[PDB]
Amino acid sequence: VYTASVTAPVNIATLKYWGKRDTKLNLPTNSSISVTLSQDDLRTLTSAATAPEFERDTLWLNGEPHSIDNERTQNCLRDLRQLRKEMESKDASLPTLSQWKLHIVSENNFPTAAGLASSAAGFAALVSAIAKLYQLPQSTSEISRIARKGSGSACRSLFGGYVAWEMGKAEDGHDSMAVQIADSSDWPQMKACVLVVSDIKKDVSSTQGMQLTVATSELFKERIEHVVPKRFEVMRKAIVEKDFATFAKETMMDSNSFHATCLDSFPPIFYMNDTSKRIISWCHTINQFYGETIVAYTFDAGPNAVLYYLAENESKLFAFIYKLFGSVPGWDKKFTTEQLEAFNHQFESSNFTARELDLELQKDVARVILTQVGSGPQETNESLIDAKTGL
Amino acid sequence: VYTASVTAPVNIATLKYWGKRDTKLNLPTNSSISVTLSQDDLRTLTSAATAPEFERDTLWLNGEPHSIDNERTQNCLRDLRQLRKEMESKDASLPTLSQWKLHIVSENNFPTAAGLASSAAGFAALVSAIAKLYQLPQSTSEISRIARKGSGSACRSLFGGYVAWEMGKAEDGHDSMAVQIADSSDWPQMKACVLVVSDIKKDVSSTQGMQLTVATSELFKERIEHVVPKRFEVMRKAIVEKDFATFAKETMMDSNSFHATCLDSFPPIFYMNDTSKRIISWCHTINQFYGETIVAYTFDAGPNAVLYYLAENESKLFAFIYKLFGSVPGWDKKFTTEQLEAFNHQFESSNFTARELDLELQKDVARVILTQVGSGPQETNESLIDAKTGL
Repeated sequence: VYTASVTAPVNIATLKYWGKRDTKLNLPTNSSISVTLSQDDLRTLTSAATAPEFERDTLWLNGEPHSIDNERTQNCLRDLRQLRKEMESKDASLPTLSQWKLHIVSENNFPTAAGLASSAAGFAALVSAIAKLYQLPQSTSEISRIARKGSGSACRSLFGGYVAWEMGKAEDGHDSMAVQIADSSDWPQMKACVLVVSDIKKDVSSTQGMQLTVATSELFKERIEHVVPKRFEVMRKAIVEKDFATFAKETMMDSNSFHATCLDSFPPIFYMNDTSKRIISWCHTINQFYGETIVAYTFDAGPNAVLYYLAENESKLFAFIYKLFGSVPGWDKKFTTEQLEAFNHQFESSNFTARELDLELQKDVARVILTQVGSGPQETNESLIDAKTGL
Repeated sequence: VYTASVTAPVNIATLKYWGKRDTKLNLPTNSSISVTLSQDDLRTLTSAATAPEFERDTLWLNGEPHSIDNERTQNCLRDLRQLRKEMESKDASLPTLSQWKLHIVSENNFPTAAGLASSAAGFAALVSAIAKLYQLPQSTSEISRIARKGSGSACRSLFGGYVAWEMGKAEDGHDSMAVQIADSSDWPQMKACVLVVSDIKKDVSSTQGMQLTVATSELFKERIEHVVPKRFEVMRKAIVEKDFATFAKETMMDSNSFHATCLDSFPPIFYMNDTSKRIISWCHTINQFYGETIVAYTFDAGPNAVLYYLAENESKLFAFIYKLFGSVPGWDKKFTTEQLEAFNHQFESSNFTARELDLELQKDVARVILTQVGSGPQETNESLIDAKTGL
């Protein structure tokens, strides 16, 4: 009974992936860049086990088989098994892992309401657990291609730090893979604050939504042909140079560009709501107050706001943010009562007069998720499977 | 004491004017198309008087002079006076109207909260009253150029029915003028329903807003170069052919395109709110229910919704609209208690199950303005000036 467990992180895109040019190979219309979030805060734990003939690939909450609990993945698994076969077919001293069925047990701690690509994360973790179990030799980038075909943006979750999903120029997509722009150590100070907005209406899924934008948004043409390719270079540069001002401006403009193409689809696609829009308003108010860009917002396919900032400006940012959402839960995790009061005091003792605090905004915000840039998939000794049987 | 009075209408654009390529001559980045609304419902009444030396161009609520109660207009007035001079300089039998100062009295009945280009309307009426007073010979289209320099889209208010503002290819803008695509008689059945949404926040003015979009929206480039020129032809065609389905789809898509470029500006510009978005949602719900396009929404620089529909489908549309906003004022003007009940009954007796009525939507809607396509500037015997003195 061979086993392997891993923890994988979620990532929030700053240069958005939205639209596929090939739905079979999961090839995108443009490249995307994302920031990997710490697994000390958010993570998926996936244990994979395989042994002499217990049978037929299974999942577990204690039950369910493998086919449509995906079903596009069995193909990716066979891809992995084939790579493992390539191996043993070069050494009879190695077990026939590739011929045995898999036992998979996964779980995460992602707060329900939050967005967080739970599927992308799940697929990356699954692909990592398996790549470990089979002790595959190929690079993470080559392996990411399998995560891509499996569930697209999951490919970016195989790296820590700042990750790019290069769109690729080939029809077979051997060059559409994830590549690391810089690891978390090349820019440790990046922090993130997720504001979970009470999504009081059901939004269009990313899957259907993006296909509708590809098929109907005329402005979308300009986004993939001119806007993204250009922003990709500017953002990658901003990152290698640790230039927050540029990183932030490009991140806010691309969030708005993505939603703009949503609005330009037909029927129009709305993800942000009046709360989302008020949060954006305050961000600009906050940067204007300090005379410099200390915060950057970005929105995915929903109303939740992700605010990126540098650790050094945390107190300057939270003087507003905590004053605006001091009642929402999620703060007492990273801050003590005293630290939080320090925030209140900094606001109270500031010469801020530009606008009045909105005490209502807080009622449409359910949670605050504080975290920061982090590393990639991490093998662990923790496990959800009995090394003896297979839980 | 020579006098002349006119009534001019407002118009709602279906192909949006947003962005100037020349701020001095008021030349646009793209052409625009609008539908002129009946003056039996909405109108501006402007009386112009001029006589032997009473002095210095004035306005009146009983007071104010002329310069910055505009001030870009004195230049347009001199343009008119010059054309009038061209005249008399060909006949000494004609009075020296062009040398005497003007007395202007204007007023309208546009409900406060509603959007309705109150300035565009006002300038068109002023330009008409004056063109009448001077009994100018030039075509309405040539005269519209003066309305354009005066206040841009005001040029489209000089025609009734379906009006185009051709962008022009000349730097002096002698070809950037208003042209009628079809008069109200070429398609009498077009009706409009304005839903005044409680604008509970102050929005960016059209002036500043569009300059910000021109200067910062990258998707805006695709809108003026490819999107509008193409939609202009398709919409003009739809109109000459009385093709509502195409007219409606193009009108909804261009409303969304315009706002999409607003969202793509930086900082982002938000005009529509969650109410605007819910109204749009119901429109699609309503067209889907009937299997055909019976309603088209469009939004200007604010959250108010303009719903275009054909008279023949009024009962089919209002079965929903009146059921959704039966408490809002504005209905008892065009409908009797019985007619309104007929609407309720049609909904109640329909097999509509797709969604549940939203009884909350109504609280964010302040008024309903019912009207229809109408004619252009109309000279009248009504007047706000004493033909003897000059009120």
